[PDB]
Order: sequence, then structure tokens, then C-alpha cells
Amino acid sequence: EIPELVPVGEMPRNLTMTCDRYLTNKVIPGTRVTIVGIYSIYNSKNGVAIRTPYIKILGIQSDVETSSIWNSVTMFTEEEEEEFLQLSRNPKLYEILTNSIAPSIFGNEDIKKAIVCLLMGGSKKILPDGMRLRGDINVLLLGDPGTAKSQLLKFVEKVSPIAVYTSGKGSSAAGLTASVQRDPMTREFYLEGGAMVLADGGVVCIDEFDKMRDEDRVAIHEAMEQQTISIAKAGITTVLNSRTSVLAAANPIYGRYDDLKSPGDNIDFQTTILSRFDMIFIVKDDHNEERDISIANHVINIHTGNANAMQNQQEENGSEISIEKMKRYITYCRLKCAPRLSPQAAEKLSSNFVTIRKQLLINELESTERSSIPITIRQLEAIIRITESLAKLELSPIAQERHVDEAIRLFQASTMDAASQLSEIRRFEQELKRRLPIGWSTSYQTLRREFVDTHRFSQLALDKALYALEKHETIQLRHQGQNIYRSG
Amino acid sequence: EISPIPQELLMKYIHYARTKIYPKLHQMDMDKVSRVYADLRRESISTGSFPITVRHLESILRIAESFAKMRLSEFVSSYDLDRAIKVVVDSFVDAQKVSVRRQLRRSFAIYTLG
Amino acid sequence: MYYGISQFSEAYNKILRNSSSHSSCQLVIFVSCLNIDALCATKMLSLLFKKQLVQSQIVPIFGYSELRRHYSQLDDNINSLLLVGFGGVIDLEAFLEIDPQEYVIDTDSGEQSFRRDIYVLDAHRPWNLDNIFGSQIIQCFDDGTVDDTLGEQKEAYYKLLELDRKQRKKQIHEYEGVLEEYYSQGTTVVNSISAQIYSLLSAIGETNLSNLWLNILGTTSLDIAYAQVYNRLYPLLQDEVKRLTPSSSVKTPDTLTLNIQPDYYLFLLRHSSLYDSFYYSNYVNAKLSLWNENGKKRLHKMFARMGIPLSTAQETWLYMDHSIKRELGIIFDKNLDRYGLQDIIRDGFVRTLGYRGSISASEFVEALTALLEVGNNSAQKLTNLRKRWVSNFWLSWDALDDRKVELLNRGIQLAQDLQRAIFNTGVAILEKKLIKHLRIYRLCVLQDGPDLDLYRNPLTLLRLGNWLIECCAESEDKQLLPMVLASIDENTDTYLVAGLTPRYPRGLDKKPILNNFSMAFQQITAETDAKVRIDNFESSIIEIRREDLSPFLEKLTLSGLL
Amino acid sequence: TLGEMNSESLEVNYRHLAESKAILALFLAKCPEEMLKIFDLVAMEATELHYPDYARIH
Amino acid sequence: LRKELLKIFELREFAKVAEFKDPSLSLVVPDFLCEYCFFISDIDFCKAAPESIFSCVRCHKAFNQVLLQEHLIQKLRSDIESYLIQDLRCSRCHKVKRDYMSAHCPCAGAWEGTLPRESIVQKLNVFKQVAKYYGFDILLSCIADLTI
Ligand SMILES: Nc1ncnc2c1ncn2[C@@H]1O[C@H](COP(=O)(O)OP(=O)(O)O)[C@@H](O)[C@H]1O
Ligand SMILES: [Zn+2]
Ligand SMILES: [Zn+2]
Repeated sequence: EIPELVPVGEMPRNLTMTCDRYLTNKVIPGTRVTIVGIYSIYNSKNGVAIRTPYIKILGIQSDVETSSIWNSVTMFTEEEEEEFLQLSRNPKLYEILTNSIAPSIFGNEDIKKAIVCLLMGGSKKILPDGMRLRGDINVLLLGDPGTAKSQLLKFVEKVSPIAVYTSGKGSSAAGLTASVQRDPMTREFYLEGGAMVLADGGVVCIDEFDKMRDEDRVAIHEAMEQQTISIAKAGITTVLNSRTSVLAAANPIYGRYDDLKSPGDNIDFQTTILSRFDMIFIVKDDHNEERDISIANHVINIHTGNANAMQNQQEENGSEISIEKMKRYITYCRLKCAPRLSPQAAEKLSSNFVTIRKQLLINELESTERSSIPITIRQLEAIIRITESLAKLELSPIAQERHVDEAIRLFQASTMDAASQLSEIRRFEQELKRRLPIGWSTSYQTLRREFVDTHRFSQLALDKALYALEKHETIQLRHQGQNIYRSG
Repeated sequence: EISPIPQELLMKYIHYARTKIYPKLHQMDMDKVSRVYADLRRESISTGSFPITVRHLESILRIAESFAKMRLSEFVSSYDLDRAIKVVVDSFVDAQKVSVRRQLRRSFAIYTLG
Repeated sequence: MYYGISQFSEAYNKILRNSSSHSSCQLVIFVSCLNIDALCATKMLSLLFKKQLVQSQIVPIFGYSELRRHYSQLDDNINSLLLVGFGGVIDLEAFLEIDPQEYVIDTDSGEQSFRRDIYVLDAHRPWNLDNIFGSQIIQCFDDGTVDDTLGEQKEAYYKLLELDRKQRKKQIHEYEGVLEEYYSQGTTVVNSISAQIYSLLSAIGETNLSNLWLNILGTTSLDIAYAQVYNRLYPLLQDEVKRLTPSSSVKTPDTLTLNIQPDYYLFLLRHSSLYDSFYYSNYVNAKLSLWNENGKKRLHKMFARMGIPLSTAQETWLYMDHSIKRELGIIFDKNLDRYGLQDIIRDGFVRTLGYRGSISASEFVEALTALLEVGNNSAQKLTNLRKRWVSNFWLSWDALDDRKVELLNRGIQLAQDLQRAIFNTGVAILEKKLIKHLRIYRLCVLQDGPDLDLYRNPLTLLRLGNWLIECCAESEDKQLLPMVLASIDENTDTYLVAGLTPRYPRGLDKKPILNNFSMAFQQITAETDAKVRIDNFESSIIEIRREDLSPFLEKLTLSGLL
Repeated sequence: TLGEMNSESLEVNYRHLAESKAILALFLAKCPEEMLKIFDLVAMEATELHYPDYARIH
Repeated sequence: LRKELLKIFELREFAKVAEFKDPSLSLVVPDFLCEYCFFISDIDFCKAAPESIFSCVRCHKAFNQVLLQEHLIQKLRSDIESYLIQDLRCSRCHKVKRDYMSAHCPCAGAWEGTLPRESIVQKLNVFKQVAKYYGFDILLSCIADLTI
């Protein structure tokens, strides 16, 4: 039964039902369906006068479920297809899909863009040598409580056509992946699918990913990356396909993410699971008064009911679309468009990848220890999939460079922003506070020739301590970064 | 002499307020609570302070709704907002260390007393 | 006076003599939008002009300034103008700067002719004496109140105009006192535009089932606040239904039938559940006081007494077990007398065709009213908003066609949602007691509430107003008082103020009460410097600024013309 | 309040049968099945005296 | 006391209109000195009385209006020049633009001006208002040629 309509303090009751002739093989497990049928009674082989009830199905209807068992088949009607083509021809459908995700959540615009990229997904490719590459992206929202990450998980589970919502504490290794159970009558083992089998071709959402057990986290690695679960248990060996896009939410190991604390201490995840994730969105609370007053007004408008009026008016405005239309558009974009890349896009993509790897050199130089947030070749495949999803928004078969720079912007906003989180410093600060006075400026070439060519300090100490004085806001930069000015 | 209302009446009163009366925030102020939340986020900048999130504004809204539910009034008044803000401010002040309880009490005294 | 009923046909002939030309368009029908009666009236007129091939331009107008803008840009080729639902109160020569000297052609012999005819189809019984008597160009389709009531004012105006010491003062001041006694009188309606146009169609001979159904809708739409008009016009509709019905039968896809059958005084009975029909009805909540929890307990108790289970009552009327709905008249007769709901029993008109279901007149006019309402720097916002309700009016015109029943079902769903919003805001008003007693009038000001952007519409605020008048009319402990209903618009930042007349309870069976808000609104607008809008065709609809609201109400309660 | 939400259960306090007509309480304690077989008809007649045509509901 | 006083107007304690804003926008010209007593003062054209603006504060000797008009032209063109030479900062990183022409920062924030977009137009609107009030016809002509 529907979880929204369960009675108080009880369990949802499973009821056995039957289909005949062309009503068979119409529903995937996990969908929400309305069924019309007769409520008949049949005698079962298992007290007094107990005859078990069932429902003989006369009719199946489901807007969330489409095309029965999936055959990549176009069953959308012609005027709805023309309306969907009109939506794909819209010049600002990207902002429409961004505003469609979480209308009652202020901020988190890059998270909403990554969610839309997760819902559209990449393109699955097949090579002649059997090389299968991933066509889905996995996004991990790591951050402080009160950032509405779990509400984003719930809204992703609502919008997506195939989606399941799971826990970290309520999970298990045989629960997320497929389990091996025993049939009672035959006494033979059989595989019953888990949460990543019910989400095949769709979205799995994990809440409190930081807390799920260490033996429980690592049964997911082939199901995230290889898109398959290889099970050899109880005399049954098989490789089931699980094409699941993973959306996980987590807090750091410490209670809140601390900017004073090192990023290695906040994350006790292995580097493998962050290599598998594609958007590692680390979110914080900066306590800005404008942001606090804006979120205060927004949540007040949500609680009073005025946000119902604003979203109902803005739907008729045409800048937002509902759950059903966006769900069917996700299904149509996955079933119609699977784009390739232009040759000029590959130069920009490879150049940005070697640029961010060269930046990872600079990130891992001075700390001398390995970063907990790695950028590997799988992250280049991630940016490829982001570009292909950005092409899949507007049914574009060619992923041009305009989509490429937005993909680069999303990756810099998520993963490069996440990865960027003794006597020399104090001696530089004293020498520079005595060297240039309050209200006067110095060129960077003067500091280079007098503090590096003199070998008073290193160049890395200069580059770090200029930023250190910048964030202290007593000495800032002016005139295109070529002047250092003491604000005083 | 130990309680104004009898317990047998009070339990049924709580059950009837829970299952029948659903208050709603319509004619509320909804600007004083914004300044209260902004000031709570500003004074939650201390290292060992009680954390304030968006959930605490929503907590103020449930405490005001529960205070409106206690009177069996389907609409929330501004007095219920004042009492909810007083409870949340008093909890935040009692959570703070005694070096700054006087400063934190004088900082939010304009919202609770008036 | 210029057109009695027996010569409406003659007036139509004059329209043909100015407009029956294939080469050019010469007839423009100005229709008051946001009125069901004018919508049905213009639908019958458009069918009549389509059957005879008269070129036409139907223009919906909201405001008086919108009327002046549309009349100012009219071409000189147009010689026939029809003003539907308005133009009976103001002086059209003083408003549209009409001077007969530049509009006269071939004055030669005491005969006068003009190059433009402006016909008025107005139901507001305050008639301007210059307009109805001293005007040749402005031609009125009078119901017949001029021949019975307005004779003393006719002779007073005629000896006022004819005669341009004690004798002169003694007669002229007496006639001016009679004329100023007829003026400063409240606004009322005793006849519908659809009835007058159907009388014209009876005089011509173009009556059929569709025009009769449109006349039934136009008469039925006045049953909310003008029940004496519907009770007067009901036997003529009964005679016409029994005249144009066929001889008899089996349900077949082509036979449209239109029966006089029991159609109870309920909100959307045949397109909603019985529980939702009793729960959202104005009369049921008016008597049993459904706004508090005791009224809901009494509604559930009478569902127990009627023998209808709440599982069956909340089921859709079309899917309802007919062991409940076949003998529902007997159950209504046996059970509603103890709860005071005897006046639910009412015979109305129910039309069906084919196998697509039956529709009543009341359900159809609430669907049309909902399609008027929510069917789809500040001056640009007002212009766009007026364009939005003109688009709503044309959507409701599209719903009048037989082949567009999907628009009718959309109107049914919109009526259900709008009645839910009206019920929520009505119990919002009643729970916190925003109704204030000011000893001459009752004041209700909406400062904030659920979905307050629906109340920038006039008819939605009138729906809330009729909800309040029905709810307060059955409470005899407070007497009959006029109501001021103000709703705030934050983006426009204006209080839209509606004046509502009280009424007697429906069970009683006299002289109708008048609308005395327009006189006070005009006098306060003249005396004070309030920046207000008088342009609405219903003169009890004004727009005030927020900052000028309380001085306007203080000058209103100081004035004794309420 | 049985008729209010279409309930079918009528609660009877046994102490009320102890205060008045204690022979009925003794007969209910000794032979409960036949006593309830009379009692449901008695309660149905008492309901129909106040809510006529209640048998269509339950 | 303010809470009790705001009850009679039917306003809440913390309303949008109930809070106070300064009704005078500060227009100051820096270091305008008289030639007589050499008192170097900053003249505020909005918050001062008209008697103390056209004359010296201590010497009480009237300035000619022509150099006041010239100094307002200098202040206006100083504000316009400060708008046109302008660093662009990140919306998130708050980092100055080093590479002079690029789409976005490595933090992927947009470029915004260090001066606000509305600050210059409020300054120019207050200049237009003070020119319309005090009758500086040269400054009115400057706004006329600036708009065209
Ligand atoms: N921007 C926002 N808009 C609306 N509600 C918010 C916002 N941020 C936080 N909230 C509220 O605060 C709560 C945050 O919970 P959440 O952070 O999702 O839990 P977790 O820490 O497990 O992810 C939610 O219930 C949500 O209603
Ligand atoms: Zn001087
Ligand atoms: Zn940046």
C-alpha cells in the first residue's frame, strides 16, 4: 500500500493480485500504480473457514511507469511529442529545469544543476572489444546539517521515473544489491533483487552515506562503476545488470564541516569511493546575513502557504514545470537522445583535465600528504558524462563547446571547490607590515625581486602569505592583481 | 491544589487538540522571527555555541503552532510568536557559557519583552 | 420609454436597416464582460446575427475608461452600437462627449435622423432621465418600468426642459425635488437581459432549444442575490420549455432533452460527491452553521439519519449506488424538515444530450462564473490584468458551445477549487472575527490569508461576499446591514472594496432592498481628494490606496447615505 | 456518537449493569453468548429508535 | 514605548515600514576651501542648510556658484571614472581579476563589479535632484549631455 496512506502504528499489508492476457508484464516492481479490479476470494492450500482474498486485475494505470518492460520504445503521443520538442527548442530550458528542481529550497543552484544532469544522465556506449563505459553520474552531497540535502534526495526520488530512497543505517549488503533467498516449497535458492535492482535504469538515493557500514559500503563499488552485480553464492553465480545513478548524502566525521580543521580529518572515506563519485559537493554554512534573511523569508513563505501561491503562479508563467511533465521529459530524453562529442570539444576537455591535474600538483605540494579528494581519469569520464547530459537536456545530438564550458563550470564548482579546502609566515607578515605602510601600494615585481631573488623566503611562502593577508582583509589586491595595497 | 486542570480532563484535552485542531500561520508577524533567526545565526559564531540552522526557524514555527494548538485556536496569534521566540531565546541563552549570558540576554531582550 | 417590449422587433429591424450589408462591417456589440447575463445575451444575439448574416464585432469591456478608449477609437463607418449589461446609469452624452450637431444627417418637417445608433441593454433599474427621455441617439431596451413607475419623473423632466417669482420657483423647485428624489436612489435589478432578448426573439420568431437554454442560463445566473427576479421569470421559462419540447423514449445519441425536474439548491451535485455538495453549499452552511466543528458533527449526524453512509456519500455522483440517488427525493422529503433544510427542494431545468451525462442550469452557471474568474509601472499591470480577464471571458464564451465540453469540465474543476478557496477564506473570516460592527454597516477587511491573489478578481470577491451575506442572513440576532468587503493587493498595493447588500432568508416570501453604496462612493469621491477608481460597471466596486483606506471608511461611516 | 462516524460498536460499562439490573449482569457473566445475541438486537432497536433506516448503513 | 506607539497606527513591532531609514542621501564634496580664511571643509549639499552651503562656515563670505558647479562636475566625473576603471571580483571566491579576459573564475563564480550597479545611478539621481533644487544650470546641462 501507499506509505502516505498507511494507518497509525501499523505495517503496510502485502496483498496478492493476478493479471491475465495482455495485462501481464506491464509493471516494473517499485512503481506507484492505480488498479481497478474485482475483489474475489480463492482457496489456498495453507484455522476455520479462512479463505484468502485476492484482486483480479481489470485495469492498470500509472503515469510514473512507462512502456511496461523497457524496450527503448516510443509510446508518447504525437501532440505531447510536439510539446516536448517545443520544450527542447526553448532557449532557456536549462533555467526551467533548474527552477523545477526544489522550488521550496533556497540557494543550492549548482546542486540543482547537478541533479538535472543526474536525471538526464549520460550515454551508454558499446565498444567492439567489449569495453563498457558508464552512462550515469553519481553525486555525493557532503556537508553540514540544515542544508536540506535529504529534502533534495526526496525530491529526486519524486521526480525520477525509476527511483528508490534508502538509508545508511537501515541498509545492508544483501539489501542494496541483490539477495539470495530460499523458496519455501521447492527448497531451492533463488536471487531476489534489492534496492539497486529495483532502481535499474534509474536513481538510487542514499541518506546518511557517512554512517553505512564498512562491509556495507564496499558491495556497491561494482554496482556504481561496472553497472553490474556479480554474485556467486549458494551454488548460483550470475552477473546481473544494475544501471543505477547514485545520489548519496553525508555529513563529515566531525559534527559540522570545519574550515579551521583539515579536510583529511573531516573525511574518513577511502579515496576509492570519492573516485567513484562524480560531483563531490561539499557545502558549508557561511552565516551571511543576506543569506540568512533570504532563507528566513523563503521558509516563512513556505510555512504560511504563500509559496504555494508563488509556485502556482510561476507554473502558469511558464518558467517551471511540474513533476509529471519533467518525469516524462526525463524518460523521453533518455529514450531518444544519446549524443557524441565534436572534435573541437575534445581539445577543450583534455586541456581542462590536464589543467586541473596540474592544479592538483599545486594542491598536493605544500601539504606533503595525499589529498582525500582525488581527481583521476574517471573524473574526466565524469565531465564527459556531464557534457553529454547537458546535450541531452535540449535533445541535441552534438555536444558543442557551449555545453562544454558549463560542464567545466559545474566540475569547478563541485570537485575543484571540494579539493581546494612557520617562521616564514610571521617573518613575512612583520617585514611586509613594516615594509609598505598603511595606504600605499607596491607592485608584485618588486616583491618578486626583493623577496624571492633575495631568497628571503620561498616563492610558495610568498604566494601563500599574500592570500593569508588577503583573507585577513588588512592588505588587499588592486589594479588587475598587479598592485598590493594596504587597506589599513 | 497541585494542578489547576484535572489529569483525566488534561489527557483527553491533549488528544483532542492533537487529532482535531490544526493551527496555521496566516496573520502572524513573520518579520520579528526573521530578525530573531538572523541574530541567532550571528551569535552562533562561537566555537562551542549551540548550532542554529534553518531547522531552528522551523522549530520556532512549530513551537508557535503548538502554543496556538494549546488554546484550541485554529489561527496563530502574535502572542504565540512572542512566547515561541521567548522559549527559543531562553534555551539559547541557557545553552551559552556564563561569561556571555549577560551580553546574550541583553542582545535579544528587545524581541522577548518587547 | 423609447422602446417598449412590443416594439423590440421594430428596433431589430432598424438594426438591419443600418447593418444588413455584405460589403462592410457596421455593427459593433459592446458587451460588459465579467457578467454571465451579458455573456448569454451576447451569445443569443450572435446566434441571431449569424442566422441572418449581420457583420459584427463583439468587444468585451471591463471599465468605464476602457469603454471611453474603445468608443474614442471607433471608425465613423459604424452606425449600430449595442451596449450589453451596462450604460443604463451614467449619462452617455456627458461621458462619451456626444453632441448631436456633428452626428445628424438629413434633418429635412419635424424629422431627425442620425448616422450612429447606440442601443442599451442594461438591467440596472436606476435609469438616467436624460438618457431615457431627452436622448434620440441613445436608445433603451426598457423592460416596462417606465410605463408603470417613471411617469411622474417623465412629466417633471418634460416641464423642466420645456420651461427654460413664486410661480416659477414653486413649480420648478418642486419638479427638481421630484427628480432629485428619483435620483440618489439605490441600484436594483428586476429583469434579466436574456429574458428581454428572448422576448425579442419571440417577437421575431427565431426561438429554438439553444436560445431557450441560453435564456435559462441567463435567468438562473441571477438566483444568488436576486431570487425575486428568478421567481418572477420562472413561469415564462416553464411555458417555453413545455412549448418547445418534443412529443416524447429511449436514450439515443442525438436526442437533446431539457426537462423540468427536481434540481436541488446545491453546489455541483451531479459533478461532485453528495458530501462535498452539502459541505460546500451556501444554504446548508447558512442554516446548519458548518463553519465550526459542531456543524460538521450535525452534518455527519444527519447523514446517519438519512441512511446514507459516508463511504457512499463521498463517492462520485455518477458512480454512486442508485439505491441512494433514485429515492433521494423521498429521503429529502422525510429527513430535511427536522434540520430546517426544507428549501433544498426546488424544481429546475436539467439538459442532457447523447450519453455524456446531465447538466443543470445552476451547475452550468457556476462553471461559467468560475471560467470568468480563474479561467486562465502599475498601469501596465492593470492593463495586462484587464486583458487577462478579457481572455477569461472569451474562454467562458468558448465553453458555451456544445462541441467544447472539455472547457465545461475544466470549469467544473475550477469551480470546485475556487469554492474550496472561498470556503477556507470564509471560515478564516468567521473564526478570528474580523467582521466589525459600525452601527450603520458591517466592515470586513482582509489583510492576509490563503491565496489572496484570487481576490483581485471582482466576482471572486462577490462570491465571498454572497457567502458572508448568506451566512449572516440566517442569524436573526444581528439585523440587516450593508457590508463593506475590502481585499488588499500587495503588488498593485490597492484595497479593492465591494459593497454588498443584505437579504432576507430564502424561506420567507416583498419589496427588494436597494444598493446605497454608489451614492456615498460618488459623494466621497467628489468631496474628498481620494485617488479612487469608479470605472467598474457595478458601481459598488471601487479601488482605494492602502494609505487612504481608513479616511475613506471614516467618511463613509460619517455619511448617512448607506 | 455511534452514528457520528458510522461506527458499529456500542460500548457498555459493566458497572452500569451492576448498579441497575444486576440480574442482567449475572446472566451476562454466566451465559455471555446468548446474552450478547439478545443484546445486539436490543442495541439495534435502540439505535433505530433514534436513527431510523440505520440498517442500510450497517 | 515604540511598541505601544505603533499599536495605534495598526502596525506590528518589526514591520517593513516601521523600521527607520535616513531620509537624506549623503552628497559630499571633499575639501572645498574658502580663499578668505582658508578653512578647508567638506560641504554636504543634502544634509546642510542652504545658508551654510553658499558661504563659509566661519568667515560667512559667500562663494560664487560657478566653482560650486565646477566641483560638482568634478565629483560626478570622478564617480563615473571610478565606475569605468574597476576591478571585477568573484561572487564566491572574492578574488581580483588577474587574467584580464576570461569567462569565469576557477571557483566558477560570476564576475561582479566592486562598485554596485545601483550605487552610481543613485549618485547620479541625487545629482539630478540637487541640480533641480539649487538651480545649477551648468549641472543640469551636464545631465542633459550625459543622457544624450
Ligand atoms: N534552503 C532551505 N529551504 C527550505 N528548507 C530548508 C532549507 N535548508 C534547510 N531546510 C530545512 O531544514 C531541514 C534540513 O534537513 P537536512 O539537512 O535535509 O537533513 P540532513 O542533515 O540529514 O541532510 C529540512 O527539514 C528542511 O525542511
Ligand atoms: Zn572662510
Ligand atoms: Zn571564484
